[PDB]
Formats: sequence, C-alpha cells, structure tokens
Amino acid sequence: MKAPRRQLTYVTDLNKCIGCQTCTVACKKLWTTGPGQDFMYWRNVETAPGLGYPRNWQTKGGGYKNGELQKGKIPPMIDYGIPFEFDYAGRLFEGKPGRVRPSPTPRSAPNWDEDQGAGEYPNNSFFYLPRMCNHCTKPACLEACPNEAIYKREQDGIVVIHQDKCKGAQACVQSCPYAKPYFNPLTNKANKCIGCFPRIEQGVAPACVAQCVGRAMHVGFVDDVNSSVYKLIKQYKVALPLHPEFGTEPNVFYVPPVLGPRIEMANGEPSTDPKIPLAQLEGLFGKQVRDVLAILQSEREKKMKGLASDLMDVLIGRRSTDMMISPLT
Amino acid sequence: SGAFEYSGWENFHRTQWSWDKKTRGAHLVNCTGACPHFVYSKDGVVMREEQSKDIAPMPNIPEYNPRGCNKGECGHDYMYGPHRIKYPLIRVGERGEGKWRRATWEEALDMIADKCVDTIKNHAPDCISVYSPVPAVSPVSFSAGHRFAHYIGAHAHTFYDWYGDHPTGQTQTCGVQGDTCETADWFNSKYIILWGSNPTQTRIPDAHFLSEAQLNGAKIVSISPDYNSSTIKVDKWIHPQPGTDGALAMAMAHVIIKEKLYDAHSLKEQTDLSYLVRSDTKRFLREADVVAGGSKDKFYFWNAKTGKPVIPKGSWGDQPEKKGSPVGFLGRNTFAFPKGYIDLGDLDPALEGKFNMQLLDGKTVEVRPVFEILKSRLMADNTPEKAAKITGVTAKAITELAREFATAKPSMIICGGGTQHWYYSDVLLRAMHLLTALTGTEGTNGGGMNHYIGQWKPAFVAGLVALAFPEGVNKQRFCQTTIWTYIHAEVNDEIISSDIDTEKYLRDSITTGQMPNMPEQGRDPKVFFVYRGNWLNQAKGQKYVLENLWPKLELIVDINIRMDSTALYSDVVLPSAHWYEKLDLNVTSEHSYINMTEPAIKPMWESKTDWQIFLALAKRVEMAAKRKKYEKFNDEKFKWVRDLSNLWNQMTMDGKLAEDEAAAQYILDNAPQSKGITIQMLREKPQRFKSNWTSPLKEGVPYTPFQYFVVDKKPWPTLTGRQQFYLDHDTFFDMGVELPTYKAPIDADKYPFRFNSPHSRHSVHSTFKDNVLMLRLQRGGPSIEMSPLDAKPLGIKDNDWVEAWNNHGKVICRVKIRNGEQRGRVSMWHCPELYMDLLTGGSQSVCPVRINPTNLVGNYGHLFFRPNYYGPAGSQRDVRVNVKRYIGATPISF
Ligand SMILES: Nc1nc2c(c(=O)[nH]1)N[C@@H](/C(S)=C(/S)[C@H](O)COP(=O)(O)OP(=O)(O)OC[C@H]1O[C@@H](n3cnc4c(=O)[nH]c(N)nc43)[C@H](O)[C@@H]1O)C=N2
Ligand SMILES: Nc1nc2c(c(=O)[nH]1)N[C@H]1C(S)=C(S)[C@@H](COP(=O)(O)OP(=O)(O)OC[C@H]3O[C@@H](n4cnc5c(=O)[nH]c(N)nc54)[C@H](O)[C@@H]3O)O[C@H]1N2
Ligand code: SF4
Ligand code: SF4
Ligand code: SF4
Ligand code: SF4
Ligand code: F3S
Ligand SMILES: O=S([O-])[O-]
Ligand SMILES: O=S([O-])[O-]
Ligand SMILES: [Mo]
Ligand code: NA
Ligand SMILES: [Zn+2]
Repeated sequence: MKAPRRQLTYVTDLNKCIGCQTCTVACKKLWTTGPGQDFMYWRNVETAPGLGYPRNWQTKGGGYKNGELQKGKIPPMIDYGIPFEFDYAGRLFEGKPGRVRPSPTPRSAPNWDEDQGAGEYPNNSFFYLPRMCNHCTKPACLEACPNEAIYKREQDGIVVIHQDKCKGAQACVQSCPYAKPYFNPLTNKANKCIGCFPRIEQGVAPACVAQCVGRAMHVGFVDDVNSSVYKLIKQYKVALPLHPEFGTEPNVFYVPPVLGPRIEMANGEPSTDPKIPLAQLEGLFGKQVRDVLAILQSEREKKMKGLASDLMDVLIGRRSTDMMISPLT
Repeated sequence: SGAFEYSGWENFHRTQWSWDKKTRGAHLVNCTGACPHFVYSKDGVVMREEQSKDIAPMPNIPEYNPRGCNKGECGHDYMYGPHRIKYPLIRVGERGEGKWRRATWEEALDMIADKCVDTIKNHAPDCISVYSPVPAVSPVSFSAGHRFAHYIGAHAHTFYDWYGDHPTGQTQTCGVQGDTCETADWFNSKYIILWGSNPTQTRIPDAHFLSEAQLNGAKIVSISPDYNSSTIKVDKWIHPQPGTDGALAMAMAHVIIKEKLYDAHSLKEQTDLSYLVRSDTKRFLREADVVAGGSKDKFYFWNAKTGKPVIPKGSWGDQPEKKGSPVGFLGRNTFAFPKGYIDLGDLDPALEGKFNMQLLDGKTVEVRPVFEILKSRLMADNTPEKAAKITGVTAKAITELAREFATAKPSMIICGGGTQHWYYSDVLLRAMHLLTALTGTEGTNGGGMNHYIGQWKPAFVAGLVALAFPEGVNKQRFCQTTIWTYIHAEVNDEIISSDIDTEKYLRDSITTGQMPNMPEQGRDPKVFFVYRGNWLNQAKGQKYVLENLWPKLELIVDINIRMDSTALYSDVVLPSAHWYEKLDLNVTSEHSYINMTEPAIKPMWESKTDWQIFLALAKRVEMAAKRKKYEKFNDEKFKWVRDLSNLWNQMTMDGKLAEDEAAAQYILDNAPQSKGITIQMLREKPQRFKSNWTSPLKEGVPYTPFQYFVVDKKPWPTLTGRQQFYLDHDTFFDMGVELPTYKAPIDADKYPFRFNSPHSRHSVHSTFKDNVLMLRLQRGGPSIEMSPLDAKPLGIKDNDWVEAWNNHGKVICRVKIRNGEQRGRVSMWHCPELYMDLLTGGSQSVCPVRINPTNLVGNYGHLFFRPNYYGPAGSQRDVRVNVKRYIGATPISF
C-alpha cells in the first residue's frame, strides 16, 4: 500500500496505568457522541485477565496467517454490551415510583469484569490494558475492505475509514483481530479510532495521550531518535506490540508490568515469582516478554541503589513533553 | 494547494474538534483533585472539557500535569443531562416522591423567608441551620449560606469530623486541625506505606507520583485487607483483619524500640516521651505538685547530663513574650515563640529509668518517663507473635516491615479512610504518629505521617473566614454535626451502656460546655438549608434520620445543580448554576495551587449561582421581616441586636460584594497565603499559594508540614508543647488509651460480616453515581463485593441481588464476586443515590451513628471544641451485617 512517510507511534506503560478510564471518556466525548455510536469505545481499558471489549475478542479471529488474510467473526451487539439507559426524569421530576433501573437487565458491558482478574486470594492478580486502533503497518482492515474505503495516511501512518466511501460491507470488522472497527447500525458505516489526526495535524497529542492521568501514554513519530517512543521501542527495547502473532505489525506498543508484589506461599511468606504470571504476559506479547522484564527490573534495581538509569527516567517522564507531542490546547 | 487526496472529506473530523470560545473551568466537588481545566464552547453550547495541564513544574521531580479524571472529562453532562434542576420546585406529594410544582423564584424565596422569620420569632434563631461542607471546594458558594446564617443567627455544621476525614489522632498528638504534604512530595520518599489508602481509585490525578517514585527507586507497601487496585503495583502487600491495624502498628513500634532502630535525639526533643509520669496516680508530674503556685500545665523530664529534674520549655503553662492572634488550625498560637525555643541544646532528657522526687506536701514519689512505661507495655503485650495472632499477618512479616520502615530514609506513611473511618481510628493514628516520631522523618521531604481524605484544606483560610463570618467566628453558632445527628435522629448505636456509657459522656460533655448542643433548651431543629453536600444520602444513621430527624423539620431547602437524593426528599428545591456557569475558587491539600472556574455561558434555565441565591433570599427576608413586624431582635448569646431589615447590605458589605467576582477577590485579598493574587491571574493560569500553614512554602520544593516545630523549634500547640503520646485525661484512661495501644473493633452489631464501604473510581461521592456514561463503564448500578468463599455457601452468584442487614436497616444491591476481597467482609462502594439500582435502602441503611468518648473531650489543653478542629468522628467501618441471596429476582446469565 506504499509505506507512510512517518508512522505515528504509541507506547503504553503498564507499570503506570491506573485503569481510571479517563482516556476512554476523553475519546468518547470527542469523537463518538454521534448517532449510533453509543456502544462504541474507540479507546477502551479492560482488566487483564478478563473477557475484554467486546467480550472474548481475543478469539474472534482476523489478522494474517502466514500472510494470508483471515476472515474472523462479527461480534454480536451483546458482546459489546447494550449501552444501559435510564429514565431519571420519571422518578426525579415526574412522581413515578420505582428505582431508576438500567435497561437492559445487566448481563454484559465493556468493563463488566473490572478488577476480577484471576487467581485465588491471596494470589489474585490483574492489571489494566488500554487498547485502541493499532494503526498497523499491515492493516488487515484496509486489505479486507472490498470498497477501498479504508486508507493509511501518507503523512503520519494513521489509518482512517473514509466515511463517504464506506458502504457497510463489514469485511473490516471481520478481519481486524483487535475488533477495533465498529459497525454503526444507524448509518450503515464502520467507525473507528482516527488517531486523533486533527489534533496531530496541529501538533497536539491525541486525547487518550494528552489526557492520560496516570501518565502512562507516550506518542511520537518513531523516526524521531529523541522521542521517548523511539527510546522505548528501538533503543532500550522494552515496548512490545499486543498479539504480534496476528501479523498486522501494530504501531501501538506496551511496556509490560514489572511493578507488583510477589506470589504469597501457604506460610504467608513471599515467593520470588510475581503475582502477575509471566505466562499471562507471554500470551499478550509473546516470548520476548521475559527479557524485557529482566531489563526493566535490572534498571529499577540501579535506581534503588541510587544509581542512574536513563530507561527508568524515560518511563517516569518528569515532564510530559518528554513523553509526547505537546498536550497543550 | 498542497493537499493529500482525501483531505477535503477529512474536514468532517476536523470540524468535530473545534470551538469558538475557551474558558477556564473547575469541578466544584469533594474529590481533592482541584484539577485545572479548559471548557470549550461552540455557538453558545459547551462541547467538552479537557485538562489545561498548566500547573508550573518543580525541578527534578514529575509535574502535577495533566491531573483530571474520568468524572471530570464528562463534567459537562450535568449541564445538559436528565438530572438538572431548571426551575425552583416546591413539593406537592410526600417528601421523596418526586412530585413537584414549578414555582417562580419569588414564591419559592418568599415561602422560605416567611418560614425563617416565623422560626426566629416563634422559636429561636438556632432552630435554623445551614449545612454546606468543604469550603475549600468552592469558598464563595460556601460563604453565601454561611454569611446568611451569620447575620440571622442560624447555626452552622461541621464536616471534617462528621465525614471521619478529620485525623482525630493527629489532633490529639500534634494539636493541629490537620496538615499533610502536597502529593508531589511523595516523589521524595524512599519507602511509602499506603495504610488504608487506595490512591489508584481515590487519588486518581495524584497517583502517578507513586508509580514514578517506584520507578525512581522507591519501595511501596500496601496495607489493606483486600487486594485493592492500588495494590497491584506495590512491592509488598500486607493484609490484616479489618480494624486490627493498631496491633500491627504497635508491634512494629515494639520491634523498632527493642532493636533500637529509633532516633533518640528526635524523641528527646520533639515528643513528650521523656516527660515524667507519677507512679502513684499515673498522671504527669506537674509543677503544681512540687511548688507553691506551680502550674498545672508545666512538666518535668530527667536531664541525664546533670542528674536533675528539669522543666521542659513550651508547654501550655508557658506563655510567649508577646502573644499572637488565635489561629484556626492550631490548639494555640505557638508561632508567637521565637525560633530555637525548644531546641534540645545541651539537654539530655532520659528516655529510660525510674526516678524519685520530692512533692510539695513532703511526700516522695517515684516517676517514670512516658517512654519507659510505653516500652514495658510493648515488650509485654505487643510482640510480633501476639500481633500475628490478632491481625493474621505473620510475625516475620511484621518484623521485616518494622525494620524496613525504620531503615529507609526518608520513609512516610500515607493513611486514608481504610484507617480513619473506624471507631478507634484516633488511637490508630496516634500509633502511626508514634511510628513516625520513632523514625524521625516528621517535617522532612519524603517523610512523615500524611493523611488524605476529603477536600478539607483551604490554605487561604483567613480570607474564607473574612467572607463567611465577618463579625468573627466567635459570634457564629456551630453545632457539631455528628452529635446533632446522633441526638436529633435519636440514633440507636447498639452499644450497651455497661460497655461504653455513650449517653453519660455525651450528656456530661454538653452540660459542662465541652461540646455544643444545638438547638439549645432542647428545641427541635426546624429549618434545614442543604447545599454543596448531599447530606441525607451520605448521612450515617440514615434510617434513624429519615424516620426521626426528618419529620422534625418544618422546611427543608436544597440548592443544587441536580436532583440528588437530599433534594428528592426536600420541600423546596432551588436551581443552582453549573460549575461552568459560575465564578468560584477551588483548592485542596494535595497540591499547592489555586484553581478556579468561570462562566463559559450564563446560568442555564432559571438557575442562579449560590452567591446570588442567598443574595436574593436576603431581600425577601427583609420584605418578610417587615410584613411580620419583626425587623430586628435581640440575640443574648452574642449580645447582638440583629437587623433583619438590613440583611442584603449585610450580605454584601453595603453592595461592595454584590458580584461573585468581588466576593472571590475578597477572599484572596484577606489571607496571607493569597494576598497579591487577582481573579484575572487565576483565570489565565493556576497560581501557587504565597505561603502555607505549619512550614515555610519554598520556591521549587514540595510543601511538607510541621517544619515550624521540627526545624524552627517552635513549640507544638499541644498541652505538653510536644508531639504528645501520653494523654492523661480521665476519659482516655477510661477507654484504655492514655498511651497508644491496640483497640479492637466495636462488635456491637451482632452479625457475621464486617461491612466495608470504600470510595470508588467511578464517582465523586454521590455525584456522578448516576451519570449514564459512568454507569455504562460499570454494570449499570451500585455494587457490593464479596469473596467467592462466602458467596458460594450462600448460593450467591456474580451479579445476583443480595440482601445485607443488621438492627439499623437493610439494603438490597447486586453483588460483585471478586477473589481479591477478603473472606468475612463485604465491600459496598459508598453511598449510591437512593433512587438508583437498589431494591431497598442504601449503604447508610445499615450504618448507625456512633460516638467515641475520647472525641468528646474538650477540657484538656489542645483538646477543645472548635468547628472542624476537634469533635466526634462519624465512623462507620466497625459496622457488621448479615448477607443472604435475594430470591425475589434471580436472572440467568448469558
Ligand atoms: N458508609 C460510609 N458512609 C460515608 C463514607 C464512607 O466511606 N462510608 N464516606 C463519607 C465521606 S469521607 C464524605 S467526604 C462524604 O461522602 C462527602 O459527601 P458530600 O455530600 O460532601 O459530597 P456529594 O458529592 O455526595 O454531594 C455534593 C452535592 O452538592 C452538589 N453540588 C455540586 N456543586 C455544587 C455547587 O456548586 N452548588 C450547589 N448548590 N451544589 C453543588 C452536588 O450536585 C451534590 O448534590 C460519608 N459517608
Ligand atoms: N474517585 C474518587 N476518589 C476519592 C473520593 C470519591 O468519592 N471518588 N472521595 C475522597 C474522599 S472525601 C475520601 S474520605 C477518600 C477515601 O478514599 P481512601 O482514603 O482511599 O479510603 P477507602 O476508599 O475507604 O479505602 C481505602 C482502602 O482501604 C481499605 N481498607 C478498608 N478497611 C481497612 C482496614 O481496616 N485496615 C486497612 N489497613 N485497610 C482498610 C479499603 O478496602 C480500601 O481498599 O477518597 C477521596 N478520593
Ligand atoms: S487514562 Fe492513562 S491511566 Fe487512566 S486508564 Fe487511560 S491509560 Fe490508564
Ligand atoms: S487495529 Fe484493526 S483496525 Fe486498527 S489498523 Fe490494525 S487492523 Fe485496522
Ligand atoms: S487516538 Fe484519538 S481517536 Fe484513537 S483512541 Fe486515542 S483518542 Fe480515541
Ligand atoms: S472531578 Fe475532581 S478529580 Fe476528577 S477532574 Fe474534576 S477535579 Fe479533578
Ligand atoms: S469493509 Fe469497507 S465498506 Fe465499510 S464496513 Fe468496513 S469500511
Ligand atoms: O454533551 S454530549 O456529550 O451529549
Ligand atoms: O445475573 S445476570 O443478570 O448477569
Ligand atoms: Mo471524605
Ligand atoms: Na448522564
Ligand atoms: Zn457528554
């Protein structure tokens, strides 16, 4: 499809995400307040382990298998969650009796299994996984679309669903293995994360970066050797893409969690193992996780000894402009 | 041209991110964020908010920016959503039914003014009261109703203690209202203990400093019964039994004293641990016991350099050469003393030993240093092995935590609701302060005992008082709200009086004037103004309140942006301008900067700002006072003839403060911490405070409290003039807490689950509970959590309805089963609105109001009643309930 000139690149530090959902809210309040968009969270944050959003998206199918395009399933509306609705007016102002219940009867929702994770007390474990469109170097959605409605912007590598060209074929929904295009049933068009390109065009960080309260998000062009995203991905090499085996070459990367307490043994004493299982992280990021954690732990140990660590300083991000394209607007 | 192929169509999204006006906004809620925001309008409609990210950074440490949170970025939903009060509303059905008629402002305010004049005329001005909490959140809106009350004689309320946010044990120890480092200082610590604190959910915009501190090489410990969200990032997790933390703390103190890991110099200088205690009466040896005309309020330590007893300088009986004014947040103004005053110098107070001394009356008595008594009681009762049995934390763990805590410099404790909302949290906090005193980190960057709860600290507090109480706080009626609620809601605390004679202590504290009782002469409260706080929904003893207190009130007035549960149950509901339609300041203890909001658009529908509402009300009161031939009256309590015919002028200083901005500027002008700053400056960018409370505010350095005592050696405003761990008052002896020690939780509720009610990331108290987007990122309604180990034998499945109850009441809520929850307790995110997805009651249905006798002590040096300085905590974490599956509705999952 011809490489982009520059590739906007994101880094998500799982050591720092507090699962506050501020980025989920910021994104929705900017881009998905429209007709038919209520069930859509272009940006979402899910508890891992969990079912995610839509539930069981990680076995939905899609992506590439030995370079052949895969056609996965279309998640049914209940897997996204029917957005709950409420009749506040009836009870608060109109004298109607009875609680302001959610409709429908709650059974599913995008953050249904928040903080449940896995493992039995006292070794229950979970962390937070923010997700979005990965603006892949090999976007399966883009190849899938029989109408060429989806394109990757030459100037910044941002992938966009052209809303005039889209005829609702839903091959993209089928083929994105991250389940990040959402079919808008009102307009008969797919909708998905736009990389905040209007913000990026004015030198302002995407809202899910600029408004990241935990200070866990990095953004920049990966060709910029003084960017934190270059440093974390290319230099120190501690930032991995989510499910590399999907074959789409995401351009959103994750620093895996190295903060966290130890497994607790039956006598009450610490193991050396972390409560977050390595096998879980390997499931999300593959076999390189072990060495990344080793680097991270090693570098943090220098900091504990009062030694320098440039890597730790990068993650810490004492100034937000060292993490991102300017967040001021 | 220079356009890419699809750039024309892309104008569709560029249009979504556009505005024609950008104003400054804030969220005037009780979250402690005080987060700078911009508000974005297009064609007169607010589109959205975004953090302005413009607090000035400090060198070498992470900036505060962006702050914000998930509620804040949907704050505009309360402008346009289904909850908004548009017009004044008068009740037509029974309270709570939501049956209304729209009224004009005139009819609304006249109904109110008529009632207020009658109530003063027919009963007493103290039968009227205004509840409006946390002045720091919105000081102008806070001052509106408090000034109204000030000039008609209505009484005010307390909030800090009523909520259980008041660090009662800190006031007992240090003689201050409270103080704490700003959160940037967490980055200066090598070792942080999160003690009943869940900052991942409950300090959301500040939480980054913790994980950043750790990446910069700090270690963090979480202490919490459940595996809470904050805990997934800490290096070590300690999970004691609920309310047994005190035993953990005392065992840590034992290990530290025994293995001698303490800072003896600091102890000798900054605490009362060298002060001498009479073996016979177990009181402090005092000057009066030794010398004719010797002071009740001066003491002795044993100076090991001269082998002679010496009177320590700085205690209550020692007056400075020139007194200062009283300071609201101090027991007494010890700033009036000179620097160096309590410096140890060549003194060497003994911490161990027994000594004999000659009494005035010829008798010879044996005395011991507090530390000697403390130490012998810890070796006997507070070993790791014994605290292990109580807490369920291994002795090895307790010991290793003690040693780490005392070895890492600096270390700090961060405590919160998990440790502050218990019956005995006062003695628990004294124990945490004992741990800090022992390690010497108090008043150091990255050190100390730092508490965080509500938005209680308005650094410009003299400017606030200037506007709210212009004739002085000493000419203002205050109840203490925990007592007020306990008594007027006729609460049943279930504590049998042969265990703790709550009634006697309470009665004796009122009749001897240690604590207030409003109204006086046993009259009923009659008129209740509630605004800026959802008093009914959050009130402890809610079921008693609804059944007993509520029907005493002839008129209940709620002023609000939205229909919360208090307003739902009110007689008159007045529409208040949204945060983005008003002008106000906004500050907090978490950071040292002044935030503000300004109008983006004019007040919507018929709403008015709070300042304007009490201004307009003042006029109708003038009109009514004349109609009723009752325009002035005497108020013998203050020797104050009140002039109701001049109320408006009184509200505004003869028109000077008739506008919101002049009132906001008035606060800024009348406080040392703010004088110089103008509204226009604040409108542009948040400004740092010019000074603070108990330490210097230094350029480029995070604030950390108490340095004026620790560094400058001014006396602590306590009875002893030190950090005081020995409180030798009769009530403290009665409760077994003359010294810090473990007090086991109240088990008056004879039910088997401990009831936990922590604060959720998904709301700010009851505000945003009902926000549709927030509910959509949960499961559509309130939640109570249980361990699978308790739920399975009750046949309770995830998201089943469960029923929780005790003698106080019952609540039915959908359950969330979470493996991280500790068996034996259930956790219900606190105070969902009564009208939400609950089949009956709410969290407060199962909570009484309870009063610990030590919180009623008001005749012991720094222990005296002052509103929000000292008084009964409204604790609730001792509550116990039973739980069963609710079988009236058992929906299937899919
Ligand atoms: N079992 C149990 N019980 C507990 C607790 C617990 O942990 N467990 N916690 C406590 C604690 S610590 C606190 S601080 C209280 O929940 C605070 O409640 P509060 O009424 O102040 O906030 P809230 O947000 O609910 O109400 C604020 C009201 O003011 C409205 N509002 C907000 N801004 C304004 C304004 O500018 N003007 C006016 N006139 N109104 C405004 C707001 O809509 C809400 O009704 C309490 N009980
Ligand atoms: N998002 C959000 N943040 C808030 C608020 C809000 O409403 N929403 N409210 C603000 C205010 S006013 C308050 S007072 C604070 C309260 O917030 P916090 O100070 O954090 O206190 P809690 O949420 O009650 O509980 C904190 C943790 O302590 C645990 N803990 C509970 N009981 C015990 C115990 O007995 N011992 C020990 N060691 N730990 C225990 C709880 O399970 C919980 O995990 O949050 C403030 N921050
Ligand atoms: S805002 Fe930043 S921290 Fe909060 S959830 Fe999104 S990514 Fe995690
Ligand atoms: S994530 Fe899915 S939608 Fe976004 S680019 Fe990669 S394939 Fe297309
Ligand atoms: S980049 Fe922009 S559009 Fe994509 S998720 Fe973040 S906020 Fe939403
Ligand atoms: S609500 Fe409180 S914490 Fe959330 S953004 Fe507004 S001020 Fe900050
Ligand atoms: S496949 Fe193409 S036509 Fe639309 S629904 Fe997806 S972009
Ligand atoms: O204000 S909007 O997001 O309905
Ligand atoms: O139990 S059901 O409604 O998830
Ligand atoms: Mo609070
Ligand atoms: Na809403
Ligand atoms: Zn909205």
